[PDB]
Amino acid sequence: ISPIETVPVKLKPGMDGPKVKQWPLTEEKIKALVEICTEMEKEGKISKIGPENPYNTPVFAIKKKTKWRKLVDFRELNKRTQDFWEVQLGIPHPAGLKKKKSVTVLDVGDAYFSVPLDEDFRKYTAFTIPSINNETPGIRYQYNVLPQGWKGSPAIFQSSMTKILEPFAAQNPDIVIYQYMDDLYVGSDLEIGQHRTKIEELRQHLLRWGLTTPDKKHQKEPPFLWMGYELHPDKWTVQPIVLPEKDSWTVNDIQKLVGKLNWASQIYPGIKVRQLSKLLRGTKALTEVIPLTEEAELELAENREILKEPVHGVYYDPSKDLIAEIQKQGQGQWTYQIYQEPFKNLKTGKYARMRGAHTNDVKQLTEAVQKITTESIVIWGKTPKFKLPIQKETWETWWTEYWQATWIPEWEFVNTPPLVKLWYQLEKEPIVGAETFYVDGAANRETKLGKAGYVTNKGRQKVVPLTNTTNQKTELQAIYLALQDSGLEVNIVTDSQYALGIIQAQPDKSESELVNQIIEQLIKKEKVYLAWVPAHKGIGGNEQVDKLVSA
Amino acid sequence: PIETVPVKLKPGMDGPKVKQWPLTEEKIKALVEICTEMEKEGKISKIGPENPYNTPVFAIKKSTKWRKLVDFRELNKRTQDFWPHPAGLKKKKSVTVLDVGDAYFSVPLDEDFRKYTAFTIPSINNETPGIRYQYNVLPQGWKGSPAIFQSSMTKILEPFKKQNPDIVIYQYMDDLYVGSDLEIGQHRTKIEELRQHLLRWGLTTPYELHPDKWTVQPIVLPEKDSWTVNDIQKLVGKLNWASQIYPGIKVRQLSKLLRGTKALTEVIPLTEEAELELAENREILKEPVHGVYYDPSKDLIAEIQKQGQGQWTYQIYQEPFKNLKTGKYARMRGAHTNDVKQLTEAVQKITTESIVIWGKTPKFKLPIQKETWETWWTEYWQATWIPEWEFVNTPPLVKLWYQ
Ligand SMILES: C=CC(=O)Nc1cc(Oc2ccccc2OCCn2ccc(=O)[nH]c2=O)c(C)c2cc(C#N)ccc12
Repeated sequence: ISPIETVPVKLKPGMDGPKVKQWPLTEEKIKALVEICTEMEKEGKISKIGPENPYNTPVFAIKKKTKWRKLVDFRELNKRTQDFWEVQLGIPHPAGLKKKKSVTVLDVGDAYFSVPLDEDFRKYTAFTIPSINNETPGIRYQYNVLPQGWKGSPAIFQSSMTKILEPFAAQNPDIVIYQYMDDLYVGSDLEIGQHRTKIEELRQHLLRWGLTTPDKKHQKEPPFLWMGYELHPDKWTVQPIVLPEKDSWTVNDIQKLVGKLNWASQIYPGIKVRQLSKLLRGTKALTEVIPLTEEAELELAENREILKEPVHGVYYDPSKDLIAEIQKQGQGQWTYQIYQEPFKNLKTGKYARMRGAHTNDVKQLTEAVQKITTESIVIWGKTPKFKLPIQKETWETWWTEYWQATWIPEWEFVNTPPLVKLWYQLEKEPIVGAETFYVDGAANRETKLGKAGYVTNKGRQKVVPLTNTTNQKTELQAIYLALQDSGLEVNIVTDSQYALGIIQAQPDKSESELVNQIIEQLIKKEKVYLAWVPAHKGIGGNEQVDKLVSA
Repeated sequence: PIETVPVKLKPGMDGPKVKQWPLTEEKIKALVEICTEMEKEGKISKIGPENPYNTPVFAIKKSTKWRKLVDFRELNKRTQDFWPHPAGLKKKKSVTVLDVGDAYFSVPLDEDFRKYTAFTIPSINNETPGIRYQYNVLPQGWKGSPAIFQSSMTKILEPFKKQNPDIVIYQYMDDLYVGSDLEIGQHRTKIEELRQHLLRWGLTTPYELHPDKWTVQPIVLPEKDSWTVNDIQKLVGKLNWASQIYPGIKVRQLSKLLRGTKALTEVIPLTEEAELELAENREILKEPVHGVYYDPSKDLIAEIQKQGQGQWTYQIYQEPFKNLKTGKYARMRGAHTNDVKQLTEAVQKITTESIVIWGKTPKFKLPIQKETWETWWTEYWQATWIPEWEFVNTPPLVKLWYQ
């Protein structure tokens, strides 16, 4: 049976076929292998070969607790076979499908065994059925079709199925045919009767090419449980998420937990996973017990509250607009919904990455819009309209003053607190009448001891001692000291490019508590101007604090 | 043209396997039309799953018709070298760039090498497997196409070069660079003569520069009627920054004016010694640097800074603080511009100048988020080549110094 063209297959350059010896088997397994192999030989899937085939691959027989299954271990051959065009790794997302009036699942029976294998390659699939106690030579076989477990079977089967479907699809443009592994998914808007007729036509075509489909009425009806999804006629959702309850948690338990939460976040709005991944920050052995943080406990509890209610998503309509909304979830965490109709979400999602030690709400919002843009291009092939809780003044000021280039989509402001805002803004010019603090900090790089001090133009000077610190942290601590001992308006002069860079970025959240305290001080201020001078240049003001903090 | 040039890869190197980027339905449809017509013309052919190689493709505009752009950067990295750049091209008064890539579609590609040109038209939402092709002819954007076509190009250009000995012609990838010192009308007339000469010999050619005005920008210092303490601090910081490049800069007399602990807004009169020192420092910055020289073995690096109000500074160097070139790019707003458009145009201009001066593209350090650039860089890309790039994540605390 070779109406299907074979795909030319080569071994990796410089490699020969596998010669793995056959493990001895029990008499019952040998009997099962003999009967199965005679049935396959009648069907043309395998052929007995002469004695001059030097290659061999181990064979096995098992029955998972009635039917017997033959299994072949192609690990060596797979190591020795060429690479293929990568079979589809990413599955479609259910929110990208268009609602169909009639829908059908066709499971292809014995898919791989229905496609012929390249002739010149068949010799490398040789295997041996062992004789009883090695009295006589075992039986030598080789495959004529795509073996189950071989490296090239999925890609070659998919290609062959595509070429087989091309004519039928050409004669039926009103029928949508998807292929995935050994499954076909057929959809149409025709009448249910003539839809069944078209399904029967496709079944007869595939059968003419040697591919069997569900002979009776097809065993699979809605809802379809597929890859952790429930696919209903008018909606889709995820299969039920079950979060474990444990006294102690290992790295593995937390990894699977954040995995299930990630999986739920695509339709359940409000899922948070930041504190638990913070528990995974150590990244050590999978059996190491990790103690849960209070924030992780609260996070998991809120997630349990969210997963208590059932949620579902709808399918896509190309004639309606695509809309995305973003809401702030708290400390650096964001949630979003993508929909076409007000309360019918296509899907949901989250964004909680800092991608840096410090950031602000506007930057994170822009990054979330970026992620939604990429996901929308992937799933629907277009970018959505954005409804965002930020005003044009805030965002325009930010992206205008931002040193880095950014792409701002078209969006309408939706007044739904909490709104995204600039908690503070540094001054662009020095402040008249405000006290000028010259600040400096230093630390002994061996003893880790240090100090932070200031000298002002009013004649005020101060030094505060510090233990277990570094020079950069003493620079930040000096800025903080100036903020603490100043009025509502203050000019600050520093020689640290590190601290200057941290403050100029204008963050409103940080991983270090010192920068958080500086942020609170800045929010409580009215006007703050920060200036920089090169160190050890005798500028004046800076030299006094340098000599003061060095002494 | 039956005889194909045998092409190899560098020893111990396999073909490219680069991820295809997701595209909108518009670009996918455009690529399907383009690739269907190219397939009817025998330029590309469909391939089976025994081909594991891949090269990304994109759709651009360059006109209202869509154009196909192939990112052969990886294949170019992995392709064998083939058996020059004139230094006088940058001295010419006018240089015009002509697209001669269509000619490459007249030459067949080595049959054993075609599998390495494989590319994929992606599907939306991974619903169907992508449409996979390979090239049967020399493709545009591959470094082997101008090398294999080089003899034919020399043969076609030989008469025109004979008539015009003082006109410089340098080829880079799909582009011909034609430079002359003639008047602009004479120059454009010669360009049209070359165009018609190429056309009547079957070389279809469906942007003129002036490198005579290019230069390394000098460091500029402020001029003020009244200086504050903050202003003098800025000036001393900038002069201290420039002292790494220029040796003779002095700040002693200028910093002397700030002795004490003064308020930032206090007005400070420029004394005689500080004003003469600032003037001397202005004269020092008029000269170019001493020992900066180009190394053909080292990579070219281009840095860009966003200056606001549509202004972007850039530096091309090979070693830090050894700027081979510096420049400032500007664009009239018109309420139709944005950061990504200006940055893309800047990258293309910098790359063009780099090709004219040194004959290769630089490595870009782009002040943008990776995914944003990867999302929108094709919307304004008009060139046929693609340079290497990375993404800086630290703000330049020197934006004001190059400003
Ligand atoms: C992410 C990909 C995805 O979910 N692919 C799938 C698509 C599909 O049907 C369609 C076939 C052609 C065009 C659109 C289709 O569905 C549109 C939406 N839809 C879904 C269900 C339903 O009853 N009615 C309805 O309109 C079916 C029957 C699938 C069955 C399995 C199983 N097992 C797995 C995946 C399937």
